Amino acid sequence: QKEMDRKGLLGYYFKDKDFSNLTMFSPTRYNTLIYDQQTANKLLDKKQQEYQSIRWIGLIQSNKTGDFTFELSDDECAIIEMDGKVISNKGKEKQVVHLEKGKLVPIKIEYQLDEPLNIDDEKFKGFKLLKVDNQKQLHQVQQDELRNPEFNKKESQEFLAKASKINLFTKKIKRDIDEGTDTDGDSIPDMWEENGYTIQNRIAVKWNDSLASKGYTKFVSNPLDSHTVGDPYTDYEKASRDLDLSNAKETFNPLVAAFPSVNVSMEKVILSPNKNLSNSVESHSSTNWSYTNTEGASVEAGIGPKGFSFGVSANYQHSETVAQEWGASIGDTTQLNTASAGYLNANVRYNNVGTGAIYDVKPTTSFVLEKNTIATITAKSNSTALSISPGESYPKKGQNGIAITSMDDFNSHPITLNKKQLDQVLTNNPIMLETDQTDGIYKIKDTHGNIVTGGTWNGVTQQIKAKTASIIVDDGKQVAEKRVAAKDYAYPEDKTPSLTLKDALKLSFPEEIKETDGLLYYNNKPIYESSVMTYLDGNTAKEVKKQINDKTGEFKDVQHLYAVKLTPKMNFTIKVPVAYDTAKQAVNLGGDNPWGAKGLLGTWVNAMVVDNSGDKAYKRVEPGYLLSPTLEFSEGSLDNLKKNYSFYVSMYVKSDKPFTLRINAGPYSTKRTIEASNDFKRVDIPAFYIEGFPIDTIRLEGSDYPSAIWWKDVSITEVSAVKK
Ligand SMILES: [Ca+2]
Ligand SMILES: [Ca+2]
Ligand SMILES: [Ca+2]
Repeated sequence: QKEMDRKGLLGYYFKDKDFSNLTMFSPTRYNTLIYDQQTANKLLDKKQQEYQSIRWIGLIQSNKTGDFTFELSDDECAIIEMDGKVISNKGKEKQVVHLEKGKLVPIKIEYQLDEPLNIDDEKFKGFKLLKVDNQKQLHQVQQDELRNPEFNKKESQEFLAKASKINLFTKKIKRDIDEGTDTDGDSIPDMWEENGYTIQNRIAVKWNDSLASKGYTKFVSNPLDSHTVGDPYTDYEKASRDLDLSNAKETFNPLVAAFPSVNVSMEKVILSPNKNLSNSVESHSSTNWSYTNTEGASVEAGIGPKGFSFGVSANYQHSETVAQEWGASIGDTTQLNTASAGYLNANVRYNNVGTGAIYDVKPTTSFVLEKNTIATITAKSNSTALSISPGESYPKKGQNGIAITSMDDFNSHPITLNKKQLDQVLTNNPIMLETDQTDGIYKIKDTHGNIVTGGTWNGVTQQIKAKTASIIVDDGKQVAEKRVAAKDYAYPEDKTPSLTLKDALKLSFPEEIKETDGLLYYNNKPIYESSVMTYLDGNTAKEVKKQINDKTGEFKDVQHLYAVKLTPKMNFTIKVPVAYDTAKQAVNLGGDNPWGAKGLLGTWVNAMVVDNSGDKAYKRVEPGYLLSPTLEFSEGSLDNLKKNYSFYVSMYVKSDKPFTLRINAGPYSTKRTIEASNDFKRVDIPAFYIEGFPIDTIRLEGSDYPSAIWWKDVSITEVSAVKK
């Protein structure tokens, strides 16, 4: 789309004579009182661009100090209000107004026609605003003399809201909401915000299904709030893209907040017994973005009739908190294992894992090991403040991180660890990095349309949190956090549009998430509910169970986690699978009498895939005696599993008798007794990959003959590094 200035006025073009049925609104194009026809003609057939009333609204400044009267080119049907005063009324009652050069004052111009006029009529193209000086010398008011309303100012919202409820001709306040009313003064009529609108090159129209095929986005927003998600930008500034285009493109939707999230990660982590770092041990270190949300979580299962499950953290934290895990040593640890102190060095990297651009920030970071602070980065290490775009890092990806020993807080020294602490790091107790971003700023537009600093992110963080739910997606390589519009269903005057968790994933990940055959994929990997492991806080767990358990009211059709209607301060962490097996991509071995099934992870011995009218699942083979289905992992199928890591192996299962689910990894094997179910239910079993003890098989060991076992949607998701 065009990057447009805030010059000219904002034009409202109505079908009816009484400013009640708005057809389109747009800023006015250079030295005219009309709009861009190339864009308008794509949004609305030329034949429907015929209007019986027009309002132009915004600000005027004179290019010279003086005493002026005003007129429209067709003056007998125009009324002009300036600074709340009627200064011309159908060509009569002209007031002389003193205007100081460069001083913007509110202006509202209204025009009524006795029959509809097409925008392409001579008269429409001819409309101008004229300024008459003390000599009765006539001047067209120039584009640089005009500005749009200052959308983010309360006084401008009051001016727009008032203009939507009355007009200068009849002077009778509207008794009820119509298709012109703009209660919150964000420029977009209440009924458009509820029922749908689109904007292209700052031309806004009501939604029509003919706009879907042309690829336009249907926006909805809260008609009672100029900032539906509480971020620095109005609903209109977001939908119109009239904001810092460094913000992520998902934020050009009123229902997705612009919100930075700055964290710090560590790379090239070493330990030495020597202060000078000679004879350092290197590491297979890992960053665990969502550690506190997963490690030690409790699993709640058997949720609703579809029997889904989720994890619950007692220590839920957002994406500014990161865990650093040593992973494993590289090199001779003989010396380090006898030492009374160790010395840690690393490179650090700042990551903006949110959707909002942040400028001039000097983040503070604590480094905490088993509740003890071992280091702090203060403003002192970033005398040159940072500016980081969403999804980017400083230093940028492909550049080395910053050595801790080079940063001013560290005085050219590594991090000292006492003997106990050195053992804690080597045994995969995490170093927690918690980062704060309280001086970082965002950019806005001032009354003349200039880019200025708008304020600190700290100043908008409360309102964003109060109006949104948080979604964190962690694929074990990077993390991303989104804040999306949420609704309090207990408060009917909260007119925020309803959004599900699935709808929110689609809106907030426009590049990474696609929907294929009704299921979401994240960078071509599964992110559908049966494939992922989702972690909640206690509040969110209670809210989800309430919606599932409601069979009759607002939530009667909520039966799955991804169908949950978002409520304020809900928190979700989604772990994307590192391996998965779907019966939809499996083939039977043995032709007419199958004995096994080959899928994405390997061969299920003593299983076959069954198609029931398009619905595929695995079933245990039934030759007349008990067998145990056994997944023989193929060479390479578990190459994505981190060493010295814990996981969940999850699947949906149904059996008429109990069975034992076994993960064989030698001395690190796990097992669970699974109760009989009438319906598929999700089961989640912990699994361990300890270096030297690969995961060899999954086995479903039955109890009882005769019986049946069916399963589908096997997934493996990361938890965290295994403590030694
Ligand atoms: Ca509005
Ligand atoms: Ca609004
Ligand atoms: Ca329900």
